[PDB]
Amino acid sequence: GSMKEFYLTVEQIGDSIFERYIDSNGRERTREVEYKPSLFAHCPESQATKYFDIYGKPCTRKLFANMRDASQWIKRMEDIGLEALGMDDFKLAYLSDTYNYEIKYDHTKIRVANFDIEVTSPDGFPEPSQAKHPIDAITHYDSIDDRFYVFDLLNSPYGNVEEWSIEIAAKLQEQGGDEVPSEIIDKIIYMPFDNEKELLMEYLNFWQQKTPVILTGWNVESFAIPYVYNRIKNIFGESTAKRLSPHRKTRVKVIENMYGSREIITLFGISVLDYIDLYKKFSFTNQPSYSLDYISEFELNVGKLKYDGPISKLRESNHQRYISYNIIAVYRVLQIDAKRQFINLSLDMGYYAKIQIQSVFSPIKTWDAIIFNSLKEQNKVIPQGRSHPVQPYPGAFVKEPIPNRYKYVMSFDLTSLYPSIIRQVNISPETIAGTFKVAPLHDYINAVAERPSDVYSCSPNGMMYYKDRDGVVPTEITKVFNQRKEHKGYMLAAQRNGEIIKEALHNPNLSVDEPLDVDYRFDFSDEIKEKIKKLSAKSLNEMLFRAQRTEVAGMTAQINRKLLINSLYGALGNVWFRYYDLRNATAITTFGQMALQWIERKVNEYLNEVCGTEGEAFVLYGDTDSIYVSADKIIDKVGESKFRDTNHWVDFLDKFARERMEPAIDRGFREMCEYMNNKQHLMFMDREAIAGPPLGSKGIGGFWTGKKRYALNVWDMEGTRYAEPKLKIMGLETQKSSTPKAVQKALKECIRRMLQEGEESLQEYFKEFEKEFRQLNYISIASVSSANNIAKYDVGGFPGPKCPFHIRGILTYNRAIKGNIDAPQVVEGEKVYVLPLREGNPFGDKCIAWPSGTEITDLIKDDVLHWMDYTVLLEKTFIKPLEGFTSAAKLDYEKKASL
Amino acid sequence: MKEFYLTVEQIGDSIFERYIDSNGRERTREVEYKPSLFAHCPESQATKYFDIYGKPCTRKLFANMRDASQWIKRMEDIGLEALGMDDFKLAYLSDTYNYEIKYDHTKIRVANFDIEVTSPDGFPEPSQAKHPIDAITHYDSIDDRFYVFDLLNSPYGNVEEWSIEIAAKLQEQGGDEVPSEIIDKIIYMPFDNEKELLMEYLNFWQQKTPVILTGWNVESFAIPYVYNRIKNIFGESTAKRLSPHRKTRVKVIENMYGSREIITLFGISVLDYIDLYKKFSFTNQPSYSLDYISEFELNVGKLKYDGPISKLRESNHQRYISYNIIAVYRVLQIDAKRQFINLSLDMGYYAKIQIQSVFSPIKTWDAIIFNSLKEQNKVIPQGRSHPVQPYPGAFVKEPIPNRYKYVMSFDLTSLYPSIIRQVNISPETIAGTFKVAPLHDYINAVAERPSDVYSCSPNGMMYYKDRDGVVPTEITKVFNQRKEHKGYMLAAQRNGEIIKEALHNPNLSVDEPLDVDYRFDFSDEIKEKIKKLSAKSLNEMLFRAQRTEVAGMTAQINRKLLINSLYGALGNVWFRYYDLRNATAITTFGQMALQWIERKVNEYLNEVCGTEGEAFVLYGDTDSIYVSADKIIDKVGESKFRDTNHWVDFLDKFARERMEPAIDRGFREMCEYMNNKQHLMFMDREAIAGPPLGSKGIGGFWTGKKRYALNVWDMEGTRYAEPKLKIMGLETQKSSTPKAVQKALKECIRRMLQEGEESLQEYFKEFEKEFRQLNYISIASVSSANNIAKYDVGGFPGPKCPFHIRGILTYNRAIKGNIDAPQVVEGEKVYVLPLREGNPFGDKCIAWPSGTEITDLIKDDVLHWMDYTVLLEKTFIKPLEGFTSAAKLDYEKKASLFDMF
DNA sequence: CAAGTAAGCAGTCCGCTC
DNA sequence: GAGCGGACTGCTTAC
DNA sequence: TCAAGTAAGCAGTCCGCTC
DNA sequence: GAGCGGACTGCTTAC
Ligand SMILES: O=c1ccn([C@H]2C[C@H](O)[C@@H](COP(=O)(O)NP(=O)(O)OP(=O)(O)O)O2)c(=O)[nH]1
Ligand SMILES: Nc1nc2c(ncn2[C@@H]2O[C@H](COP(=O)(O)O)[C@@H](O)[C@H]2O)c(=O)[nH]1
Ligand SMILES: Nc1nc2c(ncn2[C@@H]2O[C@H](COP(=O)(O)O)[C@@H](O)[C@H]2O)c(=O)[nH]1
Ligand SMILES: [Ca+2]
Ligand SMILES: [Ca+2]
Ligand SMILES: [Mg+2]
Repeated sequence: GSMKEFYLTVEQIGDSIFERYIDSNGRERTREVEYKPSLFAHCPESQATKYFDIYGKPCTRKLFANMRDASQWIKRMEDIGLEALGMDDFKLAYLSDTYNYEIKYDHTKIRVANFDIEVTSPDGFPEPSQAKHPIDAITHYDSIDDRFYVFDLLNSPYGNVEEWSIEIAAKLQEQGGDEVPSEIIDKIIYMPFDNEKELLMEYLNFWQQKTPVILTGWNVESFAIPYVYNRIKNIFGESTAKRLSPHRKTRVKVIENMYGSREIITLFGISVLDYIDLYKKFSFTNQPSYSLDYISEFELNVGKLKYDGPISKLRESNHQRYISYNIIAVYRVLQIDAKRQFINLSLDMGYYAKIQIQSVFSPIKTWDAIIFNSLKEQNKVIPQGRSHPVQPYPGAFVKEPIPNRYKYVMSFDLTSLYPSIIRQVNISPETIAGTFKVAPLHDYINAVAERPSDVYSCSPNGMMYYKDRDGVVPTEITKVFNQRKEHKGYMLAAQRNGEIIKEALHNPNLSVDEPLDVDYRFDFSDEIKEKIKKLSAKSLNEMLFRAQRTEVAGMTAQINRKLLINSLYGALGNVWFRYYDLRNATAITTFGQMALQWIERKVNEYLNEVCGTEGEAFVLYGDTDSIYVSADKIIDKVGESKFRDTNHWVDFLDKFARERMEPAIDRGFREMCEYMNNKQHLMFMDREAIAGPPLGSKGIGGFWTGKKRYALNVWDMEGTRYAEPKLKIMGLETQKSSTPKAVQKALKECIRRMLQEGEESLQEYFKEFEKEFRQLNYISIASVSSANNIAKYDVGGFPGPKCPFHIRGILTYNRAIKGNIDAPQVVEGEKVYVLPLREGNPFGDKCIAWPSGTEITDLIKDDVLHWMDYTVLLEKTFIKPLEGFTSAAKLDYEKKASL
Repeated sequence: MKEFYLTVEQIGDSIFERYIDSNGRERTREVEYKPSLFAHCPESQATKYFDIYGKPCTRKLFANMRDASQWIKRMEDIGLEALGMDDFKLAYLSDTYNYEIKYDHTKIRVANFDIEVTSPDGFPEPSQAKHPIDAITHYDSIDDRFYVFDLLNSPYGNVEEWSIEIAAKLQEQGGDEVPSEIIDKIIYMPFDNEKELLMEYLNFWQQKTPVILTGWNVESFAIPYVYNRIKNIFGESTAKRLSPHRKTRVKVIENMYGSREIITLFGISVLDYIDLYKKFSFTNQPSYSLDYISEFELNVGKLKYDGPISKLRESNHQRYISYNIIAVYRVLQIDAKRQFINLSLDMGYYAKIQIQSVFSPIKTWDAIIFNSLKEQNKVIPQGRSHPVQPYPGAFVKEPIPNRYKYVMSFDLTSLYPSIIRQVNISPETIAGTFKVAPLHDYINAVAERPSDVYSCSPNGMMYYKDRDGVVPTEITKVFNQRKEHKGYMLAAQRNGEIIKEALHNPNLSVDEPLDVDYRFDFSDEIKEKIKKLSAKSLNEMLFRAQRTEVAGMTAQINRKLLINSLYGALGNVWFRYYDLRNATAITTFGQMALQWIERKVNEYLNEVCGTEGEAFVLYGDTDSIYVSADKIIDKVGESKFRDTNHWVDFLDKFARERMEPAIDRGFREMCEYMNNKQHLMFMDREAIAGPPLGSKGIGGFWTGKKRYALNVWDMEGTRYAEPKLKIMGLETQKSSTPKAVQKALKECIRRMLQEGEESLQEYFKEFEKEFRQLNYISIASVSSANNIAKYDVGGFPGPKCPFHIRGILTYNRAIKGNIDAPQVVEGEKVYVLPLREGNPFGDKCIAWPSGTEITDLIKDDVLHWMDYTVLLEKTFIKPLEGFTSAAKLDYEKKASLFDMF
């Protein structure tokens, strides 16, 4: 045929590679291949051939008859103390050999399955490890069929019920409907069942015919998959359960972390990407709850499906709603992926690197595969992975700021610093050239230490690198970095475009039209800008949605390519990385420290010079690769009173940054490259934030409380001129998932008023929030914490020594729900709401905690509401942080007592 | 006399010390000890103080100890080394006791107590102490009395008083059989209520406050249970009266699998005898129950009783209390034998540490070295951080599995301490590095000479010869002190046979014991004056003779443990003097030395026997070579010998006169090659092994590394009346192997080595026939039980569940809902039995706590559904197949008609 | 489960000042 | 006795 | 298993492979 | 289904 072939899944099972793939005729195929791998040994110079290790030292290829021999050869070589070289993960070698080209994949041919089960349980949480309760609903969406297959148990030990009606389902809540979105109604294939055996046999047969390649859902890896597997195992036997693998192989793998161990089913020939796990790695959020209800609301702004009574009883109560719920749960994940596009990101990284798609969770595995593939094309031979001891190594510099208001601020930030350092210095395992005598870092920062080398590219940690060779790490990181730049470009264009539409919405023309057909990844032409100011509110609001969805797509693509390249840096400091080397890891961080503090000096020198001052500190702060510059003296040299409005002084500072500061900064960094004799100048420092108060207001513009704790009123970020000023808040309690939701909102308004409006406005809102606090929903004002090691501090159900406050809260909960089976149980390693309790409370302790994202069981709710300590809660979560902000910013959130 | 500390603690800025004063009276003092640490100087300010690298240091006296510790952090942040003893109570001890401490154990209050706690609802967790203490027995070393506290009334029993006369009687005369030697040492005290009992004991504790506190599980059970039980009634401050500094604290003991809690009683030294036993016994026991260790050590039986322990006090309060008393006595009997308390006192006072710190070689050795360096106005380096990582260890030759008829073994003397001294290894004696040939090239002496200037190890490390290392120096002094104190012990032995040959017909007179030193051979003056003494005054002179002997032994055992301890510390990141390159210099030097002298011995024997490239060295491990003597015996004829002693004499003569000089020459060449500071690779002949002359015995066999058996006639010049089996590694040696299978396999080996294949085949039949009639405990396997919970999946085995843990889960299901049923303890050991298919327990094995009978609830069913066939095959036949395969014989003449069925 | 370090605040324990 | 600060754990950010 | 070290054996589980 | 051996965990030696 005329289609390029690409793998779907791959496994090693003994001496066979089992591959699912799409063939030249674009059909799904499977094949068992007795892969003949090759490894490599350091040979003498005379025996030379086309194969050299990364240091250029020659190797002979050793072809093996099968894979189990190769692995044995490695163990034997490890006894002799001789290095066994090459790709020891044979299915990477196979993927590499079979697909010796850039893979173009067609996602319309990749079966992506999306499923959720319901298990009615009278006696608490149905543990998937023993699946002792009937499965009474499955919904399974298939991306090739674009259908929702619904499987519905009518008869179970916990009730006989009637068929679900798609007719009822479609309707609105009011006329007994379930509000199943109408755009999936014609995509639902319903199948009822008299017994569970029939339901399960039907789903397995169905699974044989529509075998997922990508399997996803919410908590599918930890609940649904193990629960279905063991439910089928317990009824029919193990052999029948293993039909969930198209190669009939499963492992009951033990996943370990620092607080215990859990069980997961590996289905060989399937790629499980649990969406909860994609969300945690790729979303760059930290959420107080990871329930689908909660993530659905945050991402889609779509509310919970309400239901009366406990989940354990919904089926008897309203099976019609039970089944609709199951169906929408599946849809929710598809909605979330449409927005975030984590499946597309996964496929993209998994095919770029030639790895199993689930290996996108592991940057070590992704990069091992990329660097392997890269070295193999040059007939070069990767090192044996070695054992190394974990030990600390130093990281970034963070300047101690003077706690203060800062009125006018411009920030600058190095482009992809650590990847840029890797490229600039030529930092690679095989580019190490030697070392030099290390002066103190201060001496390099101030340029009074002797030039390290006239021959080699240097870091100030004393490492020297060849300028005449290209390192594999520089080469391969450059490629991913360029992708990241391309996608960031699209993101910022989408961002700029959004503000134009936002601006056009202020004066919406009352007309009837349609959205304009544009690509949001590129700055609107003057022409399109003209046609936008003649649109209706309806048409503009649809275009704003399309822009923001384009920005989110850019954000996912760019920030996760940045994670991958930053994770190659990190991989250098991870003992399990093939190319682990603390000299190279600390070459990067130590260079970074010099670069930041070097450019701090250079910017101070330059601004003293423009402002006719001496030894003034203009750089008030920086962290890792950022500087924050006080612009007060720049504004004052013009005279604040000559500016027409805010956008006038913003324009001026924008021009000053670009035309005066950027050239000075590049001069500074070119001199630093020369001092270190680096391969390429790549220390590029873009203007980010222009921040200050609205002109003529008593806003303070910004404050720092200390390291990693500040707020700026931002008018322009990285060339995006905002319709309305945006708060950039880093580190403060507004940004922390542990801070109660209502208090996040309260503190942010406190900050907005401080920066924008000033002390009197702040003092006005403080009084306001104090008044409405005790009438706020109890969940909205509860603290959140992760609960680790509940058992370490559980001493016959009471706090042991050094018991953390949130753990105390959980022990208090556990005591109060003892011998109530249907009470919701706190899960080790998950998150809890926390409330303090007034002295004299019935729970016998000073706080209580319950599972985050839930109402507290009705058994105890009323007593909790009655004994909530509102005074301590307000003091701890609101007033204490606010006192931190206001002491920093040198104003008051209240006037003290006056008779 | 001279003043010695009892206990010491840092509480903030106050050292609290209990001590004996010059009058011999127990005292306390709080002290605001002003510590001193040290910093690096430029030459200008140099004074008497130098760090171990020589470089000069300023003393920095602090007002309190907390600013010294803060200064440390200040200095750390700065990246400046802060020299000297960070453990301030050691510096104090050093300052306060600047002389060899002479201690008097009759002035040290050693208490050991045991409590009983009647409980219906299973094990009474000490962390909650939710049941009445209904018995305590508390022996005091100074009073020589057992104080019995006996609760007469409780929620579980209103019972009568305990009769010391019914106690004394024999178990036939309705008695408890309480030893007669203690009956007149018991101070009984019944109580009508527990608060009364508890208050008195707390007040009795207040007079007679333990310095050394011991017992069996006192640390993990008895102490916390007494503490918390008193807290929970009388409140915290009252419970803190168990510290004589009213300062107590709850400690978090963390291991690889979870954590427990103990009560640190500040101002008491707790040496739980279970923990002393584990550390100092160098056994591995299938159980560490008092009852099991008592049986093993003393041969004293099992304190017996009917029904559960929860219903003993009610059923037979009279036996209950006797049990409680005899429990405490058992531990005294055990310490009478092993003397671990006295050894502990000796080492602590030697090192000038808390006595409880003898548990730690790192602490003990840090203190010893600090005190010596202080004396030379030198300054210990700061504790530094090092990444936990492996380093290479001993060499072990791969043996050819075979019978080996005639074997002679040679062992290097204290190898690792000797390499440290030989190569002068210390952090401050590191001088540089060299190009490293493969180890084989150093073994074969074809590698080029590392250095002409520095003492070398072949891991590439080079050391100054022109100075003595801190570590070498210190080890040499403890070596020298061992010799010192064994001399003293033997001189006091020889002096004690004099006095006991002057007691023959003692001059009936009125004299007084001579004021003599017993650590030296009596001058002929004293020998004369000793005969003209009375019986009284001789017998006192012999009591002092023998206490000089016991003290000499205690001290030299002490020194030996320290010598063998030190290498361990050197390999541990938390050791001040830890260096990785130093660790692997020690061990790689050891590898060379063994394989060097293997080459040398092979070369010499080939020359002596007129052969070439014959392998004489069949095996070696770390510090040992085993030499095949067959060809040596064949020079003279096997037939030419009169008896076994003749050829043993012959090999003893040949080793000492021929092989040892050849070995000394070998090791001398090696010393020059590595340019070492002194030659200390000394290799004594150890075993001579073979069959009885004219027998069909095979003499010995190897199955592999760390698995062999020798019939030994002579060890280090001691000629045995009867041959002794030296068995290493084999299942006879392993605590996991059933007691009865240990004995059977040993008799199998004995017959193989001494008698031959047919004798083996005769015994095999006999043990097979008797196996099914043996007691179930005697044929049960033993295993430690770690991570039970990990593999427990709703009461059933999880993935990769180990066999013994499957056994524990079977037991748990079987005793579920029986609260009075004995529970398996996480980290403790279990008996394991396989079960025949279709058994009611629902699995293929069961496990229960070791050193116990399995609970009567299930005992009958286990006995019925025991799989004897699987048991015999796994524990006995499979290992025997290993031995006989290696030795190239068979435990059966042929396969049975049944096996060919 | 899945690359890295720097560093903030909440809370416990405990000894010190007040 | 109350309040504080240092040494610590636990959690959660910023980069 | 609070409290020195590494080398290396066997029992048993999982699993592929061969009979 | 049983047996073997390799890759692993668990345990217990030797020194
Ligand atoms: O998760 C992270 C974030 C940052 N870092 C390090 C390396 C990286 O270069 C730097 C991040 O600084 P920024 O957050 O400003 N991002 P970066 O400079 O990489 O890229 P850019 O500024 O172009 O977005 O800190 C990590 O190692 N891991
Ligand atoms: N060049 C190279 N080939 C490797 C390495 N590890 C495994 N191989 C395998 O060795 C073979 C190389 O043969 P070639 O591609 O030159 O015909 C392929 O099967 C490839 O997967 C490695 O590190 N370098
Ligand atoms: N010599 C020495 N004394 C130390 C060291 N660490 C702490 N010290 C203490 O410093 C003081 C020195 O007093 P000196 O021995 O000079 O009379 C003593 O109290 C001693 O305990 C050390 O490393 N060397
Ligand atoms: Ca940056
Ligand atoms: Ca047959
Ligand atoms: Mg027989």
